[PDB]
Amino acid sequence: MRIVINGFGRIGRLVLRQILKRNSPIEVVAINDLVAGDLLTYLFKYDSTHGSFAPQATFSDGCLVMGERKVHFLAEKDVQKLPWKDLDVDVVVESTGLFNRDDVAKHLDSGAKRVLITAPAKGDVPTFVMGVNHQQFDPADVIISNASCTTNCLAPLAKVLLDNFGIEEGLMTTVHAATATQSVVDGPSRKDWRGGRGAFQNIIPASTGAAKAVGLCLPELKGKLTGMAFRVPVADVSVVDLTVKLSSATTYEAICEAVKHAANTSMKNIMYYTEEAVVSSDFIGCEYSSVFDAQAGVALNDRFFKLVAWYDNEIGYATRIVDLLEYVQENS
Amino acid sequence: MRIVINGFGRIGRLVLRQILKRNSPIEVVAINDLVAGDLLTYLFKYDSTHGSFAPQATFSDGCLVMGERKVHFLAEKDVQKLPWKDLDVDVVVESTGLFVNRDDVAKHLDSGAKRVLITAPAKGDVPTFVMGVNHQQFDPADVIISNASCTTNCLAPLAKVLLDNFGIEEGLMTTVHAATATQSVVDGPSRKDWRGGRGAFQNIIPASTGAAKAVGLCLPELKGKLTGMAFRVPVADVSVVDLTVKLSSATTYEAICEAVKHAANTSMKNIMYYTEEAVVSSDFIGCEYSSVFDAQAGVALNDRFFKLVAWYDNEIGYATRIVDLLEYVQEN
Amino acid sequence: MRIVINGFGRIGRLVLRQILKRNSPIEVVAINDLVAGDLLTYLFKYDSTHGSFAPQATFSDGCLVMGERKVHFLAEKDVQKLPWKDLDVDVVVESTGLFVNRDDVAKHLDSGAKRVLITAPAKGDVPTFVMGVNHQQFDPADVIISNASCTTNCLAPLAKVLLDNFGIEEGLMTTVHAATATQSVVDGPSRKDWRGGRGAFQNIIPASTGAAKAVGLCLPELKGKLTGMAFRVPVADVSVVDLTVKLSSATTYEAICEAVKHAANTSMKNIMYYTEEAVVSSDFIGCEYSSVFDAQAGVALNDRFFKLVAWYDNEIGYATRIVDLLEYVQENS
Amino acid sequence: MRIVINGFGRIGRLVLRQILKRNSPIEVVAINDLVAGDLLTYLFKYDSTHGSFAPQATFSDGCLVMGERKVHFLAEKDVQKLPWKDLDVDVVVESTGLFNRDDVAKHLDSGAKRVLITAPAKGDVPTFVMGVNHQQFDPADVIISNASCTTNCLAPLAKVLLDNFGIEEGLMTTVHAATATQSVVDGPSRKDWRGGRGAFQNIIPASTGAAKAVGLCLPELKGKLTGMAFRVPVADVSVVDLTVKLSSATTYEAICEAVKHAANTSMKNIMYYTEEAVVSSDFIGCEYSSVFDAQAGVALNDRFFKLVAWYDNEIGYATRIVDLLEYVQENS
Ligand SMILES: NC(=O)c1ccc[n+]([C@@H]2O[C@H](COP(=O)([O-])OP(=O)(O)OC[C@H]3O[C@@H](n4cnc5c(N)ncnc54)[C@H](O)[C@@H]3O)[C@@H](O)[C@H]2O)c1
Ligand SMILES: NC(=O)c1ccc[n+]([C@@H]2O[C@H](COP(=O)([O-])OP(=O)(O)OC[C@H]3O[C@@H](n4cnc5c(N)ncnc54)[C@H](O)[C@@H]3O)[C@@H](O)[C@H]2O)c1
Ligand SMILES: NC(=O)c1ccc[n+]([C@@H]2O[C@H](COP(=O)([O-])OP(=O)(O)OC[C@H]3O[C@@H](n4cnc5c(N)ncnc54)[C@H](O)[C@@H]3O)[C@@H](O)[C@H]2O)c1
Ligand SMILES: NC(=O)c1ccc[n+]([C@@H]2O[C@H](COP(=O)([O-])OP(=O)(O)OC[C@H]3O[C@@H](n4cnc5c(N)ncnc54)[C@H](O)[C@@H]3O)[C@@H](O)[C@H]2O)c1
Repeated sequence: MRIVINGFGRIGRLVLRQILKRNSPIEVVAINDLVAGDLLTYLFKYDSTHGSFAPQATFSDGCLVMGERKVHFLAEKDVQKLPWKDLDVDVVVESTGLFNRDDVAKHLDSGAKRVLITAPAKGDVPTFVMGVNHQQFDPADVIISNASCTTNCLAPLAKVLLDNFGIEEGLMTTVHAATATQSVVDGPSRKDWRGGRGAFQNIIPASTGAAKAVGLCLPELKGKLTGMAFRVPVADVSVVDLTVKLSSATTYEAICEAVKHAANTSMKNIMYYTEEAVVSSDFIGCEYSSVFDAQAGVALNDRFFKLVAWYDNEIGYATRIVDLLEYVQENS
Repeated sequence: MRIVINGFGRIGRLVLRQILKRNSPIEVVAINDLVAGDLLTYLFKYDSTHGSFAPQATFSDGCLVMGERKVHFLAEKDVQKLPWKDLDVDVVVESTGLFVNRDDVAKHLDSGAKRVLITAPAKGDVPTFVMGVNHQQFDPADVIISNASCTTNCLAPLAKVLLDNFGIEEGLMTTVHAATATQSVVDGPSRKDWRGGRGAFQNIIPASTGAAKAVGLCLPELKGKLTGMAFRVPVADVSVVDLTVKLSSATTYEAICEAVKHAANTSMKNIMYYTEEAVVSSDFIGCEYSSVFDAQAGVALNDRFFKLVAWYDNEIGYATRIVDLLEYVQEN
Repeated sequence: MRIVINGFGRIGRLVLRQILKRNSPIEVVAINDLVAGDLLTYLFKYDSTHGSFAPQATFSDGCLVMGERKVHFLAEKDVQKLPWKDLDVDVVVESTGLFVNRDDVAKHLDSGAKRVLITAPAKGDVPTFVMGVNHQQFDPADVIISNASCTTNCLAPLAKVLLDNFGIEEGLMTTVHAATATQSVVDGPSRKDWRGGRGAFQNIIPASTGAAKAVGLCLPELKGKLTGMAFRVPVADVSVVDLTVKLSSATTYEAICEAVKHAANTSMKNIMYYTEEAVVSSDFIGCEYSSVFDAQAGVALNDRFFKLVAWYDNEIGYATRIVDLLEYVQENS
Repeated sequence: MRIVINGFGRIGRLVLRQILKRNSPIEVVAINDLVAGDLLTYLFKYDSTHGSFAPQATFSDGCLVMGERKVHFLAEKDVQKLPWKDLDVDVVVESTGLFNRDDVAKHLDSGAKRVLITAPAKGDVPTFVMGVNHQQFDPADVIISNASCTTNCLAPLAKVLLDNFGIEEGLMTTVHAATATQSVVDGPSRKDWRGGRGAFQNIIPASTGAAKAVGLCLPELKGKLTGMAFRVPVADVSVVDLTVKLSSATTYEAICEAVKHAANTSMKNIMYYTEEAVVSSDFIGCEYSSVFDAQAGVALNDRFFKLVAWYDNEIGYATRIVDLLEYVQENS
C-alpha cells in the first residue's frame, strides 16, 4: 500500500517512526511540508520528547534515505498542486491540522484513492477508534478520521463500562499536554482566544468534541456524554478524568476487574491496566490508547465514579494511525 | 490584636503581605521559621510569583523594620520554647505545615498564646471555617480553629450557592492544582505520597484531597454527597475546581450563572466572583477571591447534570481569607 | 506626535501599555495585525507575564476605546495597502518582526508615514540608537531608524561605562535569554534556525546574536572588539548578559561596581540600575531599566579580566526604551 | 568488588542503572537512604527524565531483586550506625550530598575499606576526572572524589586546549539544569539565597568551584580559570560556555580539529565532537563527559574564543562513577 504523509509534524513524523518500528510493508512514497527535506530529516532524527531515531537516516537527492526506504520530499502548501496521481497514492495521511470533508477531498481530486485525517472531521466523514468501531470501515469510505487522541482514550473505557454496567450519564475532563496549536508567549489564536496564552505559564480551558464523538462510535451513548479540557505545561502525555453514573450498582473493585479483563481480551493492545503510582512522564512512548490508573480513581457510591485513564497523545495516537492504515490495507 | 506567624513560607509571608495591604487592627509582633531574619526579610521583599513588596523594609538587630513597626524574628523549631507569654500573643497563625493535630497545635497555648489558627485542614474535629459559608458558626470558646484548604475555600462557596438555589444530590470534584512546597524539583522520595516526589515541572501528578469531603464540615447537608481528587501540574500558582454535580431540581446552565452572579453581588460579596471573560490561570495571580466562576468554561449535559469551573489563587486568595478570619474572630 | 503600531505582539502591545502608563502625549492613531480587534483588545488587557491592564478598555466599532483614545484596528498584511497618508502618521512602530531590510521598511514611507522606528536590528543603511549611549546622534533627516535589540540595549550601556572608565581591549558576550515568539511549544521547523524550532520549554537552545557586534555601531571605538552568542532557556520573560571582558587598564571588581553605581546615579539615570541583592530573573519582570548590573554575581580572574552580569526585561525594558526614543524624536524633530 | 550506595538519589539510582546496563562485575550489596525499600524500588524503576528501567525488579525480602542481584535496603541517616563491617564493604559510593574528609572518614570507622564521594571534597581528598588524571589513583587513596559534573565537562576540553595551544586565562559559565538542592516554590536556602527561589520560574545565578577544580586535576591551570553558573528550568542536561585566551595563535577550525582528533583517540568514550544542530534534550542519556558543539562556538580573534560543550549532568556523571569504580577494581 502506497501512502504519503501530508504535514510532517508531531503526528506525521511519529507515524513514520511507528511504521519503521514494526518494519511495516506500508510503502511511504512521499512526505509534504512547508520546509525542505534537510530540516525535516533533522526533525525526524532528533526529538525533544521521544529521543533520537534512525541514526543512519540521511537527506540525499531530495529524499529521506533509511535502509531500503527512499522517501521523496515535497514542499507544496496547496493540495490542488500535489502530484498524487503521478505517485499512484493509495492513502494520504492528512496531518497538517489545516484540513471539512470539502477541503480534504482536494487530495482525491489531486489523485489519491483515500484520505485518513489524523483529527476529528466535519461533514460525512466516518470516524474510527481501533478496538471500538474500526470494523465498521467500508471500502466506500474514501475519507476517514481516526478521531482525536482524547476520543481514542475515552471510547475504549466507555465501551467496557457500557458492556459491563451500562452508562446513564458521563462528564469528562481531559488534562492535556500543550500542542503545536499553542504559543510560547501570549499571541492570537482566532478560533480559541485562551489557546494563544503562553502555553507554559497557564492552565488553559479548551473545548473538546471527544465525549460527543464517543456517541458516534458507540451510538448507545448518544446524548449521554459531554466534556471539556484543560491544557497544562507538559510537552506530552494527557489524562482523561471520567465522572460517570452507571446503570447498575457495582464497586470500584468490579470496575477495575472489568477493565483488567478487557485489557487481557477484547481490548488487547488498546487498553492497559496499572495499579502503579504513575505520573504523566511514565507514559512517554506508551503505545496504548488508554491506560486505566486503578489507584487514582474514586467512588462516591455504588453508581457514581470518577475514573482516570492516561494516553501518550503523540505516540499512542501515531500507533493507532499505523494500526488503522494496516486495517484499511487488509480490508480495501 | 497581637499575632505571630509560625512558619514564614508561601502562606506565612503572603498573610503578612495581605495584612499590610489593608487597614487592620492586626499587629504582627513576631515571625518564627528555621532560618535567620535577613533571609526571611529577603523572601518577604522578593517573590517569584507575586513580585516585589515593601522596598523600604530592612532586617536590623533580629527584627523586620517597616517605618517604626518592628517584628521580632525567631528561629525555634520547638513550639514549647516559643516566647508567646512574654509577647502577649492573641493568635498564632500556624503555617509550618507540620502541626495540624490538636495535641501538636495546643503547645502554642501552653507557650502562652490565647488562640491558634491552622492554615490547613486539621486532623481531628477542630472547628473548620470558610468565610462566606459557615464563619458565623465561630464561637469565642474555639481556641484552636482551621481555615480549611485553598480547594475547600474555592468549592464550598459554589456548593452553598447550588445547595441554596437547586439542591445537590451528588458531586465529584477534580482540582487541577499549582505545584506547592511539598513537591520536588527532580524525582525524589515522598513517603506518604510516592507520586508527589516525582519532578513537579516534568509531570501531571495525581493526588488525593479531602477538600470535597471537607465541604461536608462547613455545609453539613453535603456530608457524604461529595468527594474528589487532584492533579498537580507545572504552574507555580493558581488552581481550578472542576465540579461534576447532579442537582436536586431541573434547571438550566443560564439559571446557575444567574444564581452565582447574584451571590457574587450579595451574600458572597468579596468571596465569589463571576466572569464571562476568556480567562487562563495567570489572570488570577494576585486575585483575592476564594472562588471565581468561569461561565464560558462550564458545560451542561442535561437539566440536572453539570460540570462547573471555578478558579482560585491558592496562595493570595487563601492568605486573604486567613486575614479575613483573623479580623472576624478576634476581639478588638 | 501621531504613531501607529504595525504588529501588535509582545513588543507592540507593551509599547502601547508603556505609552498609557506615563500618560504620554504621543497619540496612537492605529494598530495593525493579522487578527480582529476584539482578540487584540483581549491580549492587550490580559497578559500572562505583566498582569491585567486597562480594565475599562473596550473594542467598539473597529476601534480600541480607552478614555479619549480611540485607536483604529487594521488587519492588512501588505504594507503597500496601509492608510498612513489618511491617518497623518508621524512614526510607524514596526514590530511585526517581518520587515527589517530598509527596502521592505521604506514601503511604510511610500504608504504616507513620515518616519519608521524598527523594534529590532535593521539591515542596510539604518541608523541604530540605544538610549543613554548614542541617541543624541539622531538627526531629523533619519526617516528609518532602529532601536537595536533588547540584548544590545543591555550590553551597550555597560560597555560605555567600561570604555569611559577603563578602556576595553576585547570582550565575548553570552546572553541567557527568555523564550520568544520565534520559538515553538513542541519541536517544529524554523528554516533559518533549525535549533530555534525545538520545543522552547524542553531545551537550552544555542542561538546566534549580533548584539555584541552591534555595540560597535553605537560605540565605534568598540568596532571589532566584541562578539557573542545566546542560549534560549525555558522562562517566558527576562534575560541576562554575561560579558567576559579584558580591560585596557588594571582595576578591581569593586572599582567596576563603583563606576556602574556612579553611572546609574548620574549619566545612566533611568537606563542602568545597580543592585547588590540576591536577584533572580523573576525579580526583573516589569523592570523598565535597559541594564541592571548584578554586583554579587560577577567574578574577577585578575585586575584586567572580568565576567560581568547584567539583567534586562527583554519585553518591558525594551518597550520603555521605544517610548523614550519616540519622545526624544518628538522633542528633536 | 563489594560496593554500597549511600544516598539513593539522582546520582545513586543512575549509578546503579549504569552498573546494570554494562553487566558490571561490581557487586552492589546494599543501598541506604531515608525511606523504605518499596519507595526506593519505585524510584529506581520509574524515572521522569530517563524513562522506566528494570521492569522485572521487585522489592522482596527487604531487598531490590533484579535477576541474580539482590541488594539489601537500609534506612539509617547516621553514618556511625551503618553496618559496613558486617556487609564486608570494599567501596561506599557517597551520594547523599551531605558529606569534609573528616565527615566522610566515618564510613571507614563504620567498616568500609574505601569511599568514593560523588562530589567535590574539602581536605586531603584526591580528586579524579576520567581521561584527565584518573591514572594518578593509588590503592593507598582510601577516600577519593570524582569532582562535579561541570569539572568532568570542562577538564577534558581544557586538557585538549592545554596540550595543543596552551591557556593564558579562562572564564567559564555553566548553564545548568535544575537539581535537588533547588525548590519548587520560593523558600529558604541559608548558604545559597538565590537557590531557594522557585526553580522553574527563574534563571538563578550560582557560584561553582568547577573552573578552580580543573586546577586540581590539571595543575598547569591553577590560578588561570574561574567561573559561575546560571541554573535554568530544565530537569537535566547542562552546557559549559568557556571564554578562553590561548597562549598561541590558532583558528576556530584548528580547535575543532584538535577536539575531533582527541575524541577519536586519547579522549575516546570521554569527549564527543558534534557539528549537528543540537539542543539540551538531544543529550538526555548521553554517557560522554563533554560533547563539543562545533557550530555553537565563536572566535573574536586568533587567541580569544568562546567554546561550548554539553553534558548530561546525571547520566554522564553516573557513567564516570562506574568507570572510576571499575578502574579502582582493576588497579587495587
Ligand atoms: N499532537 C497531538 O497530540 C495530536 C494528537 C492527535 C491528533 N492530532 C492532530 O494531528 C494534526 C497534526 O497535529 P500536530 O500536533 O502534528 O501538529 P504540528 O503543527 O506538529 O504538525 C503540522 C505540520 O504540518 C505542516 N504544514 C502546515 N501547513 C501545511 C501545508 N499547507 N502543507 C503541508 N504541510 C503543512 C507544518 O509545517 C507542520 O510540520 C492536527 O489535526 C492535530 O489536531 C494531534
Ligand atoms: N501553598 C498553598 O497553596 C497553600 C494553600 C492553603 C494552605 N496551605 C497550607 O499552609 C501551610 C504552609 O504551606 P506553604 O505552602 O506556605 O509551605 P512552605 O513550605 O512554603 O512554608 C512552610 C514554612 O515553615 C517553615 N518551617 C518548617 N518547619 C518549621 C518549624 N518547626 N517551625 C517553624 N517554621 C518551620 C519552613 O522553613 C517554611 O518557610 C501548609 O499546611 C499547607 O498545606 C498552603
Ligand atoms: N520579544 C522580545 O523580547 C523582543 C525584544 C526586543 C525586540 N524584539 C523584536 O520586536 C519584533 C516583534 O517581536 P515580538 O516578540 O513582539 O513578536 P510577536 O510575534 O509577539 O509579535 C509580532 C506580531 O506581528 C503580527 N504580524 C505578523 N505578520 C504581520 C503582518 N504582515 N502585518 C501585521 N502584523 C503582523 C503577529 O500577528 C504578532 O501579533 C521582532 O522584530 C523582535 O525581534 C523582541
Ligand atoms: N544531580 C547532578 O547533576 C549531580 C551531578 C554530579 C554530582 N552530583 C552530586 O551528587 C550528590 C547527590 O546529588 P543528587 O542530585 O543525587 O541529590 P538527591 O537529593 O537526588 O540525592 C540525595 C539522596 O540522599 C538521601 N539522603 C539524604 N540524607 C541522607 C542520609 N543522612 N543518609 C542517607 N541518605 C540520605 C536523600 O533522601 C536522596 O535520595 C551531591 O553531592 C551532588 O552535588 C550531582
